[PDB]
Amino acid sequence: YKPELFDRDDNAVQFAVDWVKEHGPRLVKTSVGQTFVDTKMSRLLGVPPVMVAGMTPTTVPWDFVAATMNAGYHIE
Amino acid sequence: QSLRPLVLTHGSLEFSFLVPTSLHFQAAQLKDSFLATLPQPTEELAQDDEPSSVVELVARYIAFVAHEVDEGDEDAHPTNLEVLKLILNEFERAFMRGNDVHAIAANVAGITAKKIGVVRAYYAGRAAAGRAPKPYDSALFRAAAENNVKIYS
Amino acid sequence: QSLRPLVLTHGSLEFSFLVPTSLHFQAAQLKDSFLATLPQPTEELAQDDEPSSVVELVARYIAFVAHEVDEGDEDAH
Amino acid sequence: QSLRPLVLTHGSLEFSFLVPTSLHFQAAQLKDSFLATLPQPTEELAQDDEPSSVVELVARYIAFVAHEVDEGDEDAH
Repeated sequence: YKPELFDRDDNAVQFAVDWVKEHGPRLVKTSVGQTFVDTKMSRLLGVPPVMVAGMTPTTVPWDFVAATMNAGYHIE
Repeated sequence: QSLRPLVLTHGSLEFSFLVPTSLHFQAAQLKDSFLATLPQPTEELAQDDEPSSVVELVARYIAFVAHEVDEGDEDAHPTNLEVLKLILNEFERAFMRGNDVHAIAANVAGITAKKIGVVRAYYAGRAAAGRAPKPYDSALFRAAAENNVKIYS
Repeated sequence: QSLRPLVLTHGSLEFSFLVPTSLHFQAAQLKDSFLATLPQPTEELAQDDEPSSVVELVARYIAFVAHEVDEGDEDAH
Repeated sequence: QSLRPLVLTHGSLEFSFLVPTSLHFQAAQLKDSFLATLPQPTEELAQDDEPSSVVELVARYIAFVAHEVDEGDEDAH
């Protein structure tokens, strides 16, 4: 509102975010030179932003889940 | 030096003031009939169209005075002006901190009406003491003229 | 010049006065204990042996002072 | 000479004081917030931890002032 055109002090101006900016996909490499897509998801989890979702019949067996995790991926 | 303590009391909130000895009773008069302007004090912060904080005690007072400066009573011309200049000083001093009235008024009671109340009370004593606005731009227009922001109308 | 506003208030009637700066607190004293001389203010004009108008505010005040001039207190001659 | 009457009022007891003109408002300030220090006045002589006589009006006042001399406020040394 009005007070933001006249605000004297520091950090008085705020900038409406850009989703492409703020939430844009990226790339990054490790000290051991892996390459991750840089998203909120992958950073949170610590692994690729591609994930195998929980699915009763097929995603139940402890094998397939452990295997998909050994593959360094997020499964449920 | 020539100093006389003045208090502004309402419910839970009061303010301390330091008047010249000469001007202490002129400011006592306003303080007096001004606390009559105020209704029956709530010890809470909710009575509508009445002070929530201490920033409103000064604001509501500044305007109370500026009404009798510009309008009516000609018996006390110089005294009104002195009373004004002091409150406007104590205000820009403590409450405003060299920032604009808006961004400071923007920080009072959640009631939208009251925040405007503070602003009109200041530009009431600002004009009734003849003080022009000083040519500052805002953090916005600084960073605007410095091409950090790209303002449009 | 050396001027200090003084009010005389009772119920619906008040009076405006312009004192020398020096003499403003001497007249504040009288005004003060004089409004204690007055009873509980009626917002009407009927309380017997008490002010009806503003001509009586001054009249009742003038006598209140003249009592302490001529009689008693020698500290403030 | 440079003299200004000062009163100390509580219930049935009051005291008369003669101040230099310059120092009359410094002593008005103490007198004022000091009578706020005092509770709701009894017109008798019994309220516990509160003045019975006029020797206590001055006594309780002298200490009220000496607290703000020695401690705190440096504006009015």
